Amino acid sequence: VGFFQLFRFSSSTDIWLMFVGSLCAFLHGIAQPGVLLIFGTMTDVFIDYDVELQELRCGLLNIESEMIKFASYYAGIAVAVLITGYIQICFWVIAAARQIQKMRKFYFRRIMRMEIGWFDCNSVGELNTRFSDDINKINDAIADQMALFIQRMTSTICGFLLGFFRGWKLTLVIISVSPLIGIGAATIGLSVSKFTDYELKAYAKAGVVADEVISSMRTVAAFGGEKREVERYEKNLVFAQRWGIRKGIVMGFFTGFVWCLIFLCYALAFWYGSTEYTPGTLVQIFLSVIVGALNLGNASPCLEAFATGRAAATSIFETIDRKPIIDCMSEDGYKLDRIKGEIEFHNVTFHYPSRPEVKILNDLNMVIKPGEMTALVGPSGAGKSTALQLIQRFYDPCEGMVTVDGHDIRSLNIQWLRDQIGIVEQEPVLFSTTIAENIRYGREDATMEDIVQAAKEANAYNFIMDLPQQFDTLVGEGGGQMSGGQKQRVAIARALIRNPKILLLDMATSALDNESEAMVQEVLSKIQHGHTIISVAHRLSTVRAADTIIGFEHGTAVERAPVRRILKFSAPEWPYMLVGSVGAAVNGTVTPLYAFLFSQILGEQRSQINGVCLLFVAMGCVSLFTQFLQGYAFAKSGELLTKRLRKFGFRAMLGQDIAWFDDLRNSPGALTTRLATDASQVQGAAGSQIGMIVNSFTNVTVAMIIAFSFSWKLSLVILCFFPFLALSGATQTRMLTGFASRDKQALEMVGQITNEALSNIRTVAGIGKERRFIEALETELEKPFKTAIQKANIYGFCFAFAQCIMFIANSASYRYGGYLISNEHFSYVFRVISAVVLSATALGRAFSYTPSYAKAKISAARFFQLLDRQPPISVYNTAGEKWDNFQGKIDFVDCKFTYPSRPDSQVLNGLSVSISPGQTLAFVGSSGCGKSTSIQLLERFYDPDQGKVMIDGHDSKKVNVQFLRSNIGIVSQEPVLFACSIMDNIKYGDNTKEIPMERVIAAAKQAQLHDFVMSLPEKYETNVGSQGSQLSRGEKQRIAIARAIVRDPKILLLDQATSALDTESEKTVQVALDKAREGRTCIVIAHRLSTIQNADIIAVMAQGVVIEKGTHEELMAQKGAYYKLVTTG
Ligand SMILES: Nc1ncnc2c1ncn2[C@@H]1O[C@H](COP(=O)(O)OP(=O)(O)OP(=O)(O)O)[C@@H](O)[C@H]1O
Ligand SMILES: Nc1ncnc2c1ncn2[C@@H]1O[C@H](COP(=O)(O)OP(=O)(O)OP(=O)(O)O)[C@@H](O)[C@H]1O
Ligand SMILES: [Mg+2]
Ligand SMILES: [Mg+2]
Repeated sequence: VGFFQLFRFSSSTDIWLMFVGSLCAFLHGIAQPGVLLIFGTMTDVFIDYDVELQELRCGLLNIESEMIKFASYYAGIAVAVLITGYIQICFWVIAAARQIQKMRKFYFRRIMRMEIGWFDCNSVGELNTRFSDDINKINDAIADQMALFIQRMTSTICGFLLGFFRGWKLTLVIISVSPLIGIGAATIGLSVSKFTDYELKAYAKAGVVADEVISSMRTVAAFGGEKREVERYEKNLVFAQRWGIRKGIVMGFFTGFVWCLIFLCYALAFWYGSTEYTPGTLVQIFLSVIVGALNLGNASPCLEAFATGRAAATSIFETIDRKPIIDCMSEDGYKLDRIKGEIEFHNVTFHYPSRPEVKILNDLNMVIKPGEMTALVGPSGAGKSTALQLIQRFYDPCEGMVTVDGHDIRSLNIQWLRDQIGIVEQEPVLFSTTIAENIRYGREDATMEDIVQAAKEANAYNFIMDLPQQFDTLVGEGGGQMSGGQKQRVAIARALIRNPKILLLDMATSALDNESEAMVQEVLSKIQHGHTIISVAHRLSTVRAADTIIGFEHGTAVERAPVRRILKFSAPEWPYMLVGSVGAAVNGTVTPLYAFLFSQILGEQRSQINGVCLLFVAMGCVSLFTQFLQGYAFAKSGELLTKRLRKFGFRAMLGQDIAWFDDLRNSPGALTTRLATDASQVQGAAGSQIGMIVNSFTNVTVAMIIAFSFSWKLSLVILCFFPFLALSGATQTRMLTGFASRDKQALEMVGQITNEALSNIRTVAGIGKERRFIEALETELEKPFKTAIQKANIYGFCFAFAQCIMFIANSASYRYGGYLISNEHFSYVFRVISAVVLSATALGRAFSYTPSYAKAKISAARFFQLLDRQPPISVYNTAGEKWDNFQGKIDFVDCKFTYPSRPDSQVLNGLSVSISPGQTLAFVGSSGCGKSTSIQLLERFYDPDQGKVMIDGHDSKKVNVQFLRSNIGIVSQEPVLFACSIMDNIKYGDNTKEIPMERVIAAAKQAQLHDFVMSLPEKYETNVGSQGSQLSRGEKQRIAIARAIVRDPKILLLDQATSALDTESEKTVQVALDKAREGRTCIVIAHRLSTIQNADIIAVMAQGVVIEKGTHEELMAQKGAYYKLVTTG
């Protein structure tokens, strides 16, 4: 993008701030040539004073009056430089902050406004990484590097034109060589922009990997994939590291080339242009050479910033200006009144944008009557959810048209249309907030009476009146801190609160027991009179009350100490730090050495020109290598340090226990932005900042050494001032840390909000609350704005104070030197001491690196607190009992457990069941009785408070976690997947070693998956999408079963393994699962009692304790709770 398109979000006030700050930066830049002029005048008057002393009109001119005059001039320029520096830094920072805030708001608005298929083709980790890092880089490009670049540019141009205005026919060569510098700068800018593009692509890939791995923590722990994920992260880390070192190399070459050219150019100029000049003119010429070279060399980080900003803004602008095909927030359309509910299909044909080669809907024709219940039935993959989504205008038909009461869906207002549809998805998804808030997302004006009535109708009221925080308990993120049936009932309430006209049910009772199913069916039967209900069913029991049934057959419808820690951590990069330190030490020493040698050389017949030219060429020659060395070494050290930080952080994050991830302050959004941003913040201080610091320190040290080498009374007076500089630096660091302390909480919260919004676009679109999430993001973003406007003042004032106290020190030195001259050859001593102290004037800019220092401090502190934690269940711990012959005998003895997130609610009350090896147990009961909790305890995701579980006579709390986990096969209530092929998803079962193709094929065959995957254009290579969301839920359950089976585990865990695949007209998957459970210990929990018919032992669990136990015949004969559960349906 164009460099001046980065300001496309500016308003009039922003333009005013930029103009005023730029004027102040121009004055600050021209401050230094005034210093050159006064030094030249002082030299002239010094020689004019000592000529008459050499002699002995004359006697009329003294020294003290002019010395006080010079001191007053240095006081005036110091006041001016303080004012101008403060204004420039402050104003540029405000302008940048306002622009960045506006662009972030616009980016999120445009992303939310997009259509569903675009989200199918784009990963949420990509967008999160962009929103976190690329806009930050854009901000870094235009914040204050812009002002510093302007100041250095005006200082260099004025140092050049000093020779033109004062002096003549000596600056003929800078005009000759400037275009070469221009082309060099342009080419290096293009190169580093390309390298930046590659670097951000690599970091975006790494961000996607981290997001998926962190959001799939239970699965990645169950199947032991930590090593695979750390390697997967490290690959992208290595790629980005290579691009970063290339950037450092090219930049270091640019800086060294600039220095060497400049010095070589002026050496040749002094060689030939000599063929009149007072010594003061020579003095100011030599020092103008240095000011030009130094500021030109120091401008390079600004060029880095601008090119990185353009490269980063490319993709952000491309996303921001895209026009979506289907706009959920557009006004255009029609809003009819008095809808009846008749919806028809007309020869509809559809293919997903992700798989365009598959015809999923093929010439469909169905009619849905008003005020009736119509049930859709068919096998898995028959395109029922596709029609369900096409009704909502999630997509558009390729051919054909679906009408609502005789009107094309495309011709109606999308907001009004979607505000009349009540949807329950196959897997209800809740947002991390209270229960009443989650239910109220259906209708914002819903009162507490409305919420409680919706909960009562949804058969959810009792289980939330049995909670400690009734209606105010946090459901957790994604509703994870909830049971499946409870989550489903909350979703039913959220759907029914709106009182919709088109009520839509996608397996509305999948995770419900028969009693709650009966209650919900009674409510639906009461409601059925008015609204038109469309529900997909797999069982005839719910079909009993449906008026018409439509069958789907493959797309056709037929009716009926952080600093010390960092220093120790960065030990491996010691040689690069050593070489960079040596190079920057030489670079610091060369300047005062030049001042001394030049001042010596001046005080013109023989060999003086040869000496001058030889010195110039030697300095250019040395400076090229040393500047290159400094830049390259420090860039390499920073890159390696950040790579190691990211790798170790991801490893430590993966090594934590499941209760740590259940913390409400440990969300994947927060952890992802933490991992993405802490390393970058540390980089911003561990890069070339250290090289600049050591360069400046070596400069000041050498300058003071050779100042004290001549007269100690003036050098002491000069050294008297530096405590003020140290105090200013410390104060800035203190306030910066104070602000960053809460800046990081604000950043984590905005990251959590944006990830929760992006990851569940389908749910947010279904309920239609697009505005609420954008408003919440803006509200959470408004918090750091005040902090930013407050830190701008601190930064500007500290920078200005340092630069001002330097000139104060110079004026005081002039006054005291005048006193020493008048009171007590001292003119020569003062000349050389002033020369070196002026050559040592620009080293005090140690406040450019300070604003990043506090960020690095806080980030490193938090990183080490995360790194040094000891989990209660350490999966990286190699200590624990192991026995060679495993048998899979499991028994609970008086197991009790309470969730750490809900300490006032005990879930398990003395669980005690036993299983002999080779037997299966069926856990039956109501929803939320702790059935999945026992499985979590078995998988050592948690540990019982009192009581214990024994595996083959070994207490579970002393057996190795990896060893135990290798012997278990688990399927979850809501299985999850990774965004890769079906093949790799199956291969994930055994992560220790590769498994042959034959085993995968066999597992797929026994999982009833081979035919469907054979039907795909890519057989076993098709991408499944993020979380495996680009498949119907039946095939997700089937791939989960295949992945569990492929391990051949001694313990097999089945949690509602037939929830989605429920077509019971054929006895095939039942035989498949029976053969799977053959010959091994299995625990199978299922709310449908026909599939657990043949279990050896059936345990009925109520309120965390087992109340019945036996086989099917004894439990049936006892007429207990099992008889009522069976006979109720
Ligand atoms: N986003 C997507 N990208 C590609 N293919 C998809 C996507 N969503 C669904 N499909 C495919 O569409 C077909 C039917 O999906 P759909 O979810 O409508 O089936 P279904 O009859 O509702 O199944 P189930 O009974 O398992 O819920 C399947 O082949 C599935 O893989
Ligand atoms: N991570 C969690 N943190 C806190 N409470 C939880 C958590 N997971 C579940 N619960 C609660 O513990 C109780 C039992 O949960 P569990 O998931 O074990 O039930 P379940 O018997 O398997 O139910 P269902 O048949 O609905 O799946 C419920 O009240 C549920 O809301
Ligand atoms: Mg479905
Ligand atoms: Mg469960």
